[PDB]
Amino acid sequence: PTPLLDTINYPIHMKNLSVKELKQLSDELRSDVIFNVSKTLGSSLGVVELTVALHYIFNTPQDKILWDVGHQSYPHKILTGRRGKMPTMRQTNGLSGFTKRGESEHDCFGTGHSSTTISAGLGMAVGRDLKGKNNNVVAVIGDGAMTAGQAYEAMNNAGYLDSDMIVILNDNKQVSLPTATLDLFEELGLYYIGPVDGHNIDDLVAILKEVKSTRTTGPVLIHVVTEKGRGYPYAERADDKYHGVVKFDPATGRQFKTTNKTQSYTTYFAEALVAEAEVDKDVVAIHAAMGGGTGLNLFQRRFPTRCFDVGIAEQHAVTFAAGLACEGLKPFCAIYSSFMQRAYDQVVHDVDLQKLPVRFAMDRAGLVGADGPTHCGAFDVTFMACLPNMIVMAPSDEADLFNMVATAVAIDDRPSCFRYPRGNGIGVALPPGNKGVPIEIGKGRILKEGERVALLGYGSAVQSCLGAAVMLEERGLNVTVADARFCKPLDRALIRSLAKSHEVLITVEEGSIGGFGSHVVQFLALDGLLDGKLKWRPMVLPDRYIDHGAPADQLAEAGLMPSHIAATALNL
Amino acid sequence: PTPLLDTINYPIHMKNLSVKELKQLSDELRSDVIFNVSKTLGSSLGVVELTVALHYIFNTPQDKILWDVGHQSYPHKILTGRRGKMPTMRQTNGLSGFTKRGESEHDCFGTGHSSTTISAGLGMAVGRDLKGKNNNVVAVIGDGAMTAGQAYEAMNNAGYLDSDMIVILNDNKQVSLPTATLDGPSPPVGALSLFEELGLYYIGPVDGHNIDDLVAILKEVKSTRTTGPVLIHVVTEKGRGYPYAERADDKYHGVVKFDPATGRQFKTTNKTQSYTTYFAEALVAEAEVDKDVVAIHAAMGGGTGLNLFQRRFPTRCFDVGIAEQHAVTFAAGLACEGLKPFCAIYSSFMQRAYDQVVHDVDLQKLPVRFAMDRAGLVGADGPTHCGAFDVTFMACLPNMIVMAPSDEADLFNMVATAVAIDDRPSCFRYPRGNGIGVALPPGNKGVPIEIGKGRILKEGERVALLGYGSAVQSCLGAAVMLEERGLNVTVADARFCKPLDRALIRSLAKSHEVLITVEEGSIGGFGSHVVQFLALDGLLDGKLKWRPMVLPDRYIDHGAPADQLAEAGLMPSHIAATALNL
Repeated sequence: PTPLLDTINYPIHMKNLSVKELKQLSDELRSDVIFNVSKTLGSSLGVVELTVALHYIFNTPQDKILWDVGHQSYPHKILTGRRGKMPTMRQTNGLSGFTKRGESEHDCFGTGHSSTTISAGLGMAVGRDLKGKNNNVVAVIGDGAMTAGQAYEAMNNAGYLDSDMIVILNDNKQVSLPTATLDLFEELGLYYIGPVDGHNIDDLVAILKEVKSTRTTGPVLIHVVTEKGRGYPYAERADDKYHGVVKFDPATGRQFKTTNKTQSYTTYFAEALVAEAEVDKDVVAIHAAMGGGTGLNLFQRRFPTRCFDVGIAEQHAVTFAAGLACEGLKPFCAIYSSFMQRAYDQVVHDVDLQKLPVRFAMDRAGLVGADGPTHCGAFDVTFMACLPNMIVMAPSDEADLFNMVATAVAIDDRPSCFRYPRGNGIGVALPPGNKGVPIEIGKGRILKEGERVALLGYGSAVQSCLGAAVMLEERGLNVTVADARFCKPLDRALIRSLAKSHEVLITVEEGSIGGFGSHVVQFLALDGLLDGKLKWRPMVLPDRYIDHGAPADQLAEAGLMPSHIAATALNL
Repeated sequence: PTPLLDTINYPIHMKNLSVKELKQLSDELRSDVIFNVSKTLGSSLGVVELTVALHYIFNTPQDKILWDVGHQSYPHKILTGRRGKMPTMRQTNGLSGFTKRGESEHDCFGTGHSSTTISAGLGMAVGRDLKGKNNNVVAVIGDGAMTAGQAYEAMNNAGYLDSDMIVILNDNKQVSLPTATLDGPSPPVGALSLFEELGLYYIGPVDGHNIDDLVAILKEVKSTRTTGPVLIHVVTEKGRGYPYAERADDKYHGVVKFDPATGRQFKTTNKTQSYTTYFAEALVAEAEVDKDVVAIHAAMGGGTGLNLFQRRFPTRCFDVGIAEQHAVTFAAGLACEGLKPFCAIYSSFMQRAYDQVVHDVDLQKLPVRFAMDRAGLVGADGPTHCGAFDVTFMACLPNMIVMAPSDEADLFNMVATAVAIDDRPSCFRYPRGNGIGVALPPGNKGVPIEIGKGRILKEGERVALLGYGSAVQSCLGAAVMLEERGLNVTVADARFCKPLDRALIRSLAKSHEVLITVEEGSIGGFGSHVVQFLALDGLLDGKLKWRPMVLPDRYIDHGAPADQLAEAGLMPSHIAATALNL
């Protein structure tokens, strides 16, 4: 089916094609990408031709092709000797769902988060020039990634430093976020070439040949125009869906309706928020690029006058919420915890200094699994929690999430963060939450009795704690499990009470071991409860970035999953 | 001549003094500056006319005049009732040297970081529109603020949403906006200031000092009759109407004490050997012998000290403009290509690049060094500029080594290790302030240090004061007496916050009745790490009596670092009070 690609293990092999074969090769690549994604598309498909043209033209890994986000670089990987590893792309122990510098020499940059390619490529371009080297730099940034500030300033500087580099604007007219499986410029003083057919491969080859070496005059933006999902009609027709398509039949487009087959924390936040804004005209939702993936599609439909896609500009989303909140709105930045890091300062400075009524509904909090280390949102519990007046929450379920939403909208005290994972609300065997009644902010909830050992933890981590303590449920609840559904402030009182009465605690968070665990320990230290009588066992994400997997795999290896909490509890 | 503007008390009063009265107001402002100097600049002067025009045209605080960074808004504050509080601006318990929403109704936003005004004013514009309100929104943003991504994306979105709102692109010379904690920012290439693709109304460039024209422009754009977002490129000499400031907007950015009559200033403050100078000196020294070394700064070249570095190693110096995100990911790209890029940047501004550190650098463990100036309390630039968070936010980032040199020697050693340690990133956090100038490499300030390994600086086994940088100086100063008291209370240069000296922590932890940690950071940083390490070293009963003596989890208003530190209870006196509490 793919005779060209069968003889392509690398960009050299592609160059052994003729330009004419590249159209054939791209169809093959798209059919490979289709198949790769068929298991459970649009960005990579939309990028095939330019990937092909770039690897036909450019001499990676000598030349540097940087893929903003790297989600569209499936053909790039395929064409860089990772074709047969596409099957395990993003899978645990497999390749990344992005270009990953550690994965491939052809991966110039370790992307996931967007808009970095320009800056990275600028870095490379300068860094080459500094070393007196002379290889190309190419970035491929999506139009979505171009909306980001770091893209734009990077271009400002790229076009200020005037180095060899070829930005490609891959305009399929899609804001496409960072994720690893499931997702002119006049004043920049940059050459601008396009828009062009981002699927006329031979033309992209021709352009790329003729632009990459203009470089003595400085950088070029090659605006190409793609079709997201290109060469998969269904993906072309429904790029938003198909971009992160589930298991689909390449024959029919028909896919597994995971979204509907579940109910996500996105959905819950979305439902809670679309519910909230009905009764609250100050409520305004803001997503950076993620009306879909923070679930706000219905919100955007229902409250279009209160919905703000900033594109992939989390900083924007947050400081725009700061501005909304400054005008006495109740702006809610829907965003992932991984992307909240982009807005970090905007939280700190733009919001929290003035203790603004910015709520943050924080998806993908902790380990996102598949989206790997670029997208593991394990750090918000740390970084948000060091910000004065950033209240931080983690709902155990949609009820708590709503309550949390409902408090933050109602509490103009200061901003509130609500962190909840990529996934769906599991609350069957494990105790979930209330029903939709605003709780006391900062006040945890014991969900299991016990005074020997207390498993302070929240959201995904409380599911783990409760899961760990399941047997303790059945055994007179020796091990308490507290919904430490407030990371900021902590339930200092509950902490104090458990920590003064328990031989030990376990803290658990789907976060790095600088977050909640460190807060609990901080608070205990402040309470002087960190005597040798007291112990505390932080069972969390380690201080190592977490390569793509299942969250369960990663959490298991991190040792916060029920088994590992239980192993801690056996160590206790 | 105070009188005229002295009898002026409200925006209405200012409006009452219009044509052939603006000049008198300017003279009064100059006189006020002189009076402020006698007992006890550059953008504020450069922005007088725009501020005047904006307050003349716009009915703040009903209308919203936002000031990107907020530093240039001295006339704004002056003209919004804080004229007699300019004397106490940036002073402890006084007003912010930036617009601060909690300071004034007229401060529509709380700035000090750059590039926020657009996003903020967009938020205000939307928020108005959503509330069915109809007040003007205007932001004044410098071009230097404009170079930032957050500016640019916000404008991208501003022009996407097409709400009524106004951006006054300030700074024709394109000179970096005057950051209260940064210094000679003039070699910055921040000149984004054009917006066709932003779909924003664009007007100007206009004389940003022709006030009556600014008023005229402002009337005809920032009426409620104007739909959608407008950029008013004004053209504003930084230092305008102060010749010396106009001549040296780099210096008069943030001029020291000076005589209005003569421009003569106390270069003295800057004549101190700063941590900027040490980093700069170390780095300019390092890059001589290291061609992988590339310094990067986000428009802070003066106050990261890199003016000499840019001079000596222009081929390795990268002002990215006010684009810390850019600096860090660009350093990630340099670092990817096997450089040893060093993002010189302030800890407050490093927060901008936070993700870029996390994602762009640390996930690939890139050789991005960070020379984090303004670490901890910067003092008088207050909560918008206190870099007390790096010790927290960086320290949760896998493989982000974090240091704090106790002096230039340690800073060099630190620099010299991170350059050598090109398998990972390293942050070096040192305050706004001064230390000791060491000899160049001829005197071998390239002392080798073991990264991650603290240094006991004072003996003691009763109490151990783990601290670094400003906080070690506090610990050692706390332990001044302890020293004269048979050295009961050790002080450890906890000069590594990541990794900690787990071994030393452990060894002090298990031997001392008590610890103190001390950091010129929030009580989420070093202290939280120590206690996290003690937690994990419950193997060795890290369950000592620990005292985190640090910046509270409260944003700190502009003051002296020492005032703020004292109030934060990390200063020597407070550590000693802690030591008595131990």
